[PDB]
Amino acid sequence: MIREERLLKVLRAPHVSEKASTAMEKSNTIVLKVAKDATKAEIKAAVQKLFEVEVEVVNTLVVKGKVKRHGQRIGRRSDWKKAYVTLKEGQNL
Amino acid sequence: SRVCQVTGKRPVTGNNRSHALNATKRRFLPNLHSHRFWVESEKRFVTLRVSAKGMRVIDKKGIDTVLAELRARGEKY
Amino acid sequence: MKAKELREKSVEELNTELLNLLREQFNLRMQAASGQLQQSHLLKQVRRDVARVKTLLNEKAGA
Amino acid sequence: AAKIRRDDEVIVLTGKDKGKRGKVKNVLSSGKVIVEGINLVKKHQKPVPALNQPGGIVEKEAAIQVSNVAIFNAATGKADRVGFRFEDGKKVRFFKSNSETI
Amino acid sequence: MKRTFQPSVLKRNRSHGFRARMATKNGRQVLARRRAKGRARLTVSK
RNA sequence: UAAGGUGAUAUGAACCGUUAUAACCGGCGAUUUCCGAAUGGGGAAACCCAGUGUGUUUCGACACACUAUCAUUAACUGAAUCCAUAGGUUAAUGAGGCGAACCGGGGGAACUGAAACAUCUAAGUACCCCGAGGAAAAGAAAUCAACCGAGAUUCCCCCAGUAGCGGCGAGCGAACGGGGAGCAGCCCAGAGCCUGAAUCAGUGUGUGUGUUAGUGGAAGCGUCUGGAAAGGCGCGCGAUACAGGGUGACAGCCCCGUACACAAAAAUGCACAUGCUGUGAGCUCGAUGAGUAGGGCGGGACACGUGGUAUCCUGUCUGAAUAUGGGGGGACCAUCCUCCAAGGCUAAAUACUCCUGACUGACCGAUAGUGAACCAGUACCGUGAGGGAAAGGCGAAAAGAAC
RNA sequence: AGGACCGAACCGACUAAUGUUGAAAAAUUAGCGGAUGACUUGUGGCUGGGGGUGAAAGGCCAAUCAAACCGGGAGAUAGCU
RNA sequence: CGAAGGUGUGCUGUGAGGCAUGCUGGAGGUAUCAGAAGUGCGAAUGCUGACAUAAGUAACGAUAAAGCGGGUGAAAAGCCCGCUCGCCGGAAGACCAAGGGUUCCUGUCCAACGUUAAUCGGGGCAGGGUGAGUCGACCCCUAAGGCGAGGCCGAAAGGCGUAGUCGAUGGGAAACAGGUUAAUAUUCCUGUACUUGGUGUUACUGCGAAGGGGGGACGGAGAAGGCUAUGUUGGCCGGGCG
RNA sequence: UACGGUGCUGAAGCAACAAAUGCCCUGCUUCCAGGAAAAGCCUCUAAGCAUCAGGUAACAUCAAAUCGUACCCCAAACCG
Repeated sequence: MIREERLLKVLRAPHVSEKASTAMEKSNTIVLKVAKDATKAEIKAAVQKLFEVEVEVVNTLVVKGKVKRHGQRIGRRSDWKKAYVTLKEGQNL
Repeated sequence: SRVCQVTGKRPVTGNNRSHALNATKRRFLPNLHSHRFWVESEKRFVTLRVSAKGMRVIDKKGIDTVLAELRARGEKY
Repeated sequence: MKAKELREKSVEELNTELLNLLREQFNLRMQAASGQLQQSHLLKQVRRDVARVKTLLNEKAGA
Repeated sequence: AAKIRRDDEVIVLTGKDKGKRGKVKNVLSSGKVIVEGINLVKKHQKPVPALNQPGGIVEKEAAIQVSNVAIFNAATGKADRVGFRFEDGKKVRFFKSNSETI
Repeated sequence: MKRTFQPSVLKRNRSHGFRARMATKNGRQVLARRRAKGRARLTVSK
């Protein structure tokens, strides 16, 4: 099993957008920003054990950071990971 | 490399001088030969890359003393 | 809270360890990033408090 | 330690307020102090479309230097320099010139 | 017209990359001069 | 140490703290992802893939640790072959890589000069490579000197641009001897007597001092100009403190400091003292470094270019005497003097500055000084090695311009 | 069948004109040669500086070639300007 | 009660120069007599910055080509919508690899960038967006070639190379149709599938290799035959009768 | 019908002919210039293990991780 100390550090934020919103209200999937080194077994286990719901399957993409600039000083943001967590028929959150 | 295993003779450097004294670099090489030495105390042939005066010093000092020197300074035979 | 954590057993710092991570830390990351959580200093003090529990836990366990 | 500090009453030695007494509001790690009613600047700031919009010319206090003030003795009624003595293991400030602990 | 720089990442790295500078004496001296000059990117890796 | 803080651009929000578990400074700890010698295998650096063992009250998956090569040592195994060696496996210890200069060694140019050029020069320089230390190297006479003597090595000033070497051209260029810096001698080749006897090395402890935070630290007011006073004028005070910096113009007395006097729970450097371990004093007698010295041939180093050329080093061929002996004393011989090679260790004077602190400059002040006063080895250029900028200053205070 | 014939893609580059401070540090337009072969092309690899490679021109080796580029000796030397 | 500096005027010395003073400036300057020099620039096809000149001149980058109405706007030849016109159509369409790296999509701004204007943009700012057992990589295997324990060799650095280990551009398991987003889709959703391993049960049972064999396993050209993609025509179905 | 579209419903859905440079075809014929390797795959056993382990078949169940995925790609996004 995955230890609970690992399993708390994985989920990072709920992702709020309109693709996320239509995924919730149309296909049971909650979209959430996860740890960059988090595997699909860790995300599945962490939503099973931290929101106490039943997860059908996880799909993970990794989002690349945008090169912004302040003034005349550039900088890339930071890569993050986004997990499309497809729940079962019985869920709320 | 061309090093005598007994006396430790490297190749050294020098000059070809000519009759007009034109200096050119050269190497003096040792007279290295690979000879197979019978040791009676071990009843074996230990083959070494000796000079042709490493064989003089083996003829004088004996092969056992020489092998004790090579084993002493970590030269593997 | 530095002597207070210093005077428990290893099992009890594992309990308040898992409760610093569980109850405090995760619920404040989720609460912070969902528009709630006016009080942002809690994130800092929880994080440093987990540092204390892991410090005393390393000092208590063995060397 | 620091001679002029937070809740303390000072008089001003140089410039625009020379001889004006007042209480130290706060003390900034630039080596400056904000003393109430003293170094009044007439800022005028824009009514930002966020939280409340004052507009107008707001008259603030500015930071004067620490060396431009000295704490008011009130037993002599003049400016006075500060020293540090030890009393019962406490490093206390004391007025020079009458040697009184503050 | 076909210019000289026809890029390929795999040849960029196999040729001038870090594991290929470190692979020999003289490339390690290259990295030593780039570190000593003090250089933001040593090799061309990414 | 502390009444204020949560590093900067950079304000905010949310808070922490005010007599002590805010913050800041120091000692010792803890954590210390991944790459990189990178070391479990691989690789296009910061990634991919494992094996082995221990443990995991959902042990259908996790967590931790170990696993590189080489050298040395030991154990267990182990061929052709009988014994045995090679080899194999495991364990213990060490190494590996980076770094600016200084140092020793292995290799080693050419442009240039000679008004051409080849000997020569440049120059054993540049560069490449190996190795080591806080210094290295050298070093305790087979050394000079000269019939008197000196007494290891290293560095400095003379000697002396001298004697000499030199297509006797261009150039190269000593020693003896003198004055100083510093000064230190020892051990093995070997037995007996005798033992821990000085000696250092490794550690404990105690003392002294220094480093890493700090503490206290004198003495001024009035008036005029002025936006502002430290300035002018008038009268006072400090000084083992008038080094310096800031403060609204130029301050000994406003602030930080300076002189001066103190301070360490802890970790440390140095110096004494002392405990233990290792180590060996001292006496008598003996020995006193062989393919070596020397030689022939080739080359190199010596200021010395083979010359009449001593001396040292050795690639090659040889080859003694061994204290009634041998080396040197500038071809060489004799006489005389001096020294003991073929084993090794050794402080100081000496060379250097990646780096830290304090101080100083008839050094620079933004086209100067570092390439770089400013988020500069950056932007940018180049496949790459590499090349490589420009760009400081509102105000005393943002009071940086409400309407 | 064919280093066969005609001819697109594909490889090339014979002529002319334009362009020549270009649209382009070698091209465009109109014609032109090869087009199953000693062809052409993609991806990777190997050869290196008195060296490579060369159906040979002193050609090519990163718009550089009778000896590449970078750094150093190095402020070479310059009886010349 | 106003320094240096800057800019005028007046006086003065044989000259380089000096002195006084108005205005700007806003904080430093320095006699005399000595001392030291990065001590004086018009030239070096000098170096750096600035600014002229030609000159409001050539040009504005394929001779595929535009015209009108309406909208937005401060402003429309260029943006958006519509109707016409022209151009490509073995490409000037569509999908990728390499390479790039957010240029994608939406809202918003017009300073600079766009050889003009710009409300527009691959520009500025903010937000969003890349979903895999089956596609590709990783992975298993190897070619050329690299590296290479030991090893042979070499003044040192290092050369070569055995075992091995890497190295695709090659060999190796498996998913298709339809729908959907402003922006992803063989990845999401709907339907229908397939592949390879682990574990467990049951029935039968000889399994077992860095070893043997097969297979993988592979040339140029040519020739037909059988098909399909695809297309054309008829039938059918819906619509039209201009 | 925020006129952008959004839902609902939805007929026929066949045949003949032509036909590839794609597929059978890694075939067939022929020609000299004589045309990769290794693994997966199938088999054979050796040492060993032999009423165990393993193999085969059926069924059930679990797993299939990680990284790429936008967009241009004969081009205003790559090299110039």
